[PDB]
Amino acid sequence: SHMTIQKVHGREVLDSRGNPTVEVEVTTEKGVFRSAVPSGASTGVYEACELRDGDKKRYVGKGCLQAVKNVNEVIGPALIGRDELKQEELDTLMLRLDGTPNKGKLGANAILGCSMAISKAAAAAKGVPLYRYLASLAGTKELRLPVPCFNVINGGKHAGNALPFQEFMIAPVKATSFSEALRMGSEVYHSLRGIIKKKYGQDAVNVGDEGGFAPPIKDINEPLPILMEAIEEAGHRGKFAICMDCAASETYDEKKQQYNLTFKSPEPTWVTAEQLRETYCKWAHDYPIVSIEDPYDQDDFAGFAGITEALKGKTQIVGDDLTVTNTERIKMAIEKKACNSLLLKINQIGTISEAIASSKLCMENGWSVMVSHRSGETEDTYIADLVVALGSGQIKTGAPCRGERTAKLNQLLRIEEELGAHAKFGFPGWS
Amino acid sequence: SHMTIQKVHGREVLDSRGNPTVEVEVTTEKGVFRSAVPSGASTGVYEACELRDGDKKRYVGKGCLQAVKNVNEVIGPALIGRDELKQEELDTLMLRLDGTPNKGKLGANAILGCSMAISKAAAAAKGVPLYRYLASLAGTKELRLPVPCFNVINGGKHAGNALPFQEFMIAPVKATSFSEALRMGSEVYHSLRGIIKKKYGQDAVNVGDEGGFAPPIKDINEPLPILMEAIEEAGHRGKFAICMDCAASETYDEKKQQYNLTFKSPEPTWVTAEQLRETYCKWAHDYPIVSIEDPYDQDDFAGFAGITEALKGKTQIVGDDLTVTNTERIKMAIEKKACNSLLLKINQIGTISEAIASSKLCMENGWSVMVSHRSGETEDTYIADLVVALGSGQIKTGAPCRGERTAKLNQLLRIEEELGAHAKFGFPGWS
Ligand SMILES: [Zn+2]
Ligand SMILES: [Zn+2]
Ligand SMILES: [Zn+2]
Ligand SMILES: [Zn+2]
Repeated sequence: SHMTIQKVHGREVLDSRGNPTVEVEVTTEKGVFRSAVPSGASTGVYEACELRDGDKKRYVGKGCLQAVKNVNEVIGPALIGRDELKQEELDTLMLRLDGTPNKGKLGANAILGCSMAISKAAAAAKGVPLYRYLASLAGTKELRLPVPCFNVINGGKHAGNALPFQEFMIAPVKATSFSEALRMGSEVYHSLRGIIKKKYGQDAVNVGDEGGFAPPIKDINEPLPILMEAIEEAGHRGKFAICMDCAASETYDEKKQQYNLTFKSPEPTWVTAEQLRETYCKWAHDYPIVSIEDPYDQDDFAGFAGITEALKGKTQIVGDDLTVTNTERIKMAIEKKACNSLLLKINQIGTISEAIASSKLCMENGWSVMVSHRSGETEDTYIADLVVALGSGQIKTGAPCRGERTAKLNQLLRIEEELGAHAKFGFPGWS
Repeated sequence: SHMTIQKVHGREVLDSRGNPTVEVEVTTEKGVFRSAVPSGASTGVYEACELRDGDKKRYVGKGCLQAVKNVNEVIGPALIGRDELKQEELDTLMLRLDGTPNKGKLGANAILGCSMAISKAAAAAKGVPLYRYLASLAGTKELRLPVPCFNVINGGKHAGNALPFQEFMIAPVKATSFSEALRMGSEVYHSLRGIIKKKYGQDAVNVGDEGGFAPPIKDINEPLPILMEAIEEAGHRGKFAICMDCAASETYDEKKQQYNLTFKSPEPTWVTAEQLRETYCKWAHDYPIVSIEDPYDQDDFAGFAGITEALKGKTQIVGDDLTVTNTERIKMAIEKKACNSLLLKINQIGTISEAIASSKLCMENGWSVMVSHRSGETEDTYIADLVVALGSGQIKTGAPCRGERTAKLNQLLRIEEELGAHAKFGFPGWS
């Protein structure tokens, strides 16, 4: 009877780039449950509304005071006295309280932290860790520790360099435990620093938004041999796969219908999609490239489809800006066989219930699901419990560097330890 | 009666550079209390022992399995059934269990996380937040939110550049609240990115270990005008002071008795201490330089003393590698008037009780105390509660960038909010 939501409180906190974001605390008799909202830099146009203040006098327009106010004065008062166990009911209340398709009234950033923190309070009421609670909500038959995909050379909007494509990842697919995966990842990362420093010098080993090295590289092919060399030097030959996120929307010009591979440089380098596919097929034959995210513009369903079929069985194609963790956009991707993997970003959609529905839809149609961070992260570790709960076997959450990335990896170590040596690890299709 | 320590468990986790460190959980009836140990790169020779495995097959010798084992098999079993409220008694037990001056048997890294987590479990038993509990332990008369000293241009061992000196900091000394201080810090940080990128180009805006920019700067004077320009452009002229950490030990050659200002470069640049003092006095007259940490080698008590007196009243001189948070080394610094400020690093000494004794000794003799992170940090936020509890008014915990830095700043926002608008902010001598 006294087992309901007692208090809801939002505040403005800083993310890992130093920009304001929203954090929410749900207080019950079982404690104070705290969830912070991440923020993207390379954001799809179809993402749910991230609500900013636009006051040029605070954080040059990036304050989240309005979203915080919406938590404190609108959403909070509606949740007091409510049964936190009713995830779908409460998520649906919050959708209706908003009343708009994109969460543009209240903000996906106001709503999401409430959604998240409600589920923490509920897990606690059930007497189970978050990952167990969410796996019941998602109807997951089998927990697993995922293979981490470590963005170790950073480009695009996440890094100070000419490099046009955003993410060059290494994934220890042949590890047999999360423990071993994390150590192998870290070990290759440390070898990679020496390789980059020798090749490009001292000034090349500083880090991007996601903890990856940001070398002075322009050419999109150039990182790949450096990744293989790092893998080998660490003692891990044969044990790794490569994952790519091109984030190609960031380079696309809609009026020219072409991709600028030097958009962060003075002169432009225009490239057709048919010249992009030549490059991708060449990646996939040359390297253990098991995943390619956003190989095309977020509305190029045809390019997406073409490359999903030409690489079927070798290389999964991941919708991120394409799908934006949204069942409507997913349904279009399914219909056109545009891709075969979902990048799941809770803040692309804005409720836990919706993000879970997105995962179930995609896995029912045979896709994989890679739970993801945003490039602007916090100390929050929700996505660690979330990927385990969904049983998907794939997470990208950064290089093994920078606390807003390592916090997630460490939370995965804790979950691992709780589940014991019988706990499943990895993505079966890559193992 | 059932109010004792129930379980103690250590594990290996990753720090913000991706290196292993120790984390400890103390379980009581009131919950699971978790504390992780930080790690330095520019470590004084007088620091308590950080115990590593030296197995070149795991993390090229950097594993903390032995320290974790010492927690799990030696320290843990001794704490079960003990009253967590007895901080000094338990800290002293752990010192005796070690039995060596430097904590070289068990490891300062094994001991410290136990110390920390015991105090969290105790705060919980007392029914008060950590900062309140620690302020009672320290006998603090007045809580305060500190002015943060944001290391925004990174050099030395924390960055990929020629820059020999380690830390160039900005401190919003004229803010009237922690909220405003953090926002001003972030705002100047964002202006600074544009200034560096325009001057040095795109490749210059990637970040060092502590979230500061790592531009291609060699000259130790060159960051200072760039800091002033950033302060001004953000709208904050007159509101900031500069804090320096030279970490000069890292450049010192004992055999030559000189400082190499190009030790990360092919050719050496040898400089006398009398040429270093010329530079410091010039800094202090030219800029609002309110703090200079480790201006000399960790054993140059004479250089330290000379510059403490020549800059008395303008610029505090901070012992870090000099003092290593150790009452023995502090007593020598007091005797020679070597410095007038302590950089307090809990893991330089290895118990909470000792770190507190160090703070009280220094403040009783009239010094300031700047609570500090290490360059290898975690998601742990202990030092946020610690600086508030000690009432010292000064913290350095990184640029407002990278989650292992922003986690501390955000925890300071939470404490601020708990204490209300009557809560004291800042270092009175700088306000
Ligand atoms: Zn993106
Ligand atoms: Zn993406
Ligand atoms: Zn140091
Ligand atoms: Zn220092």
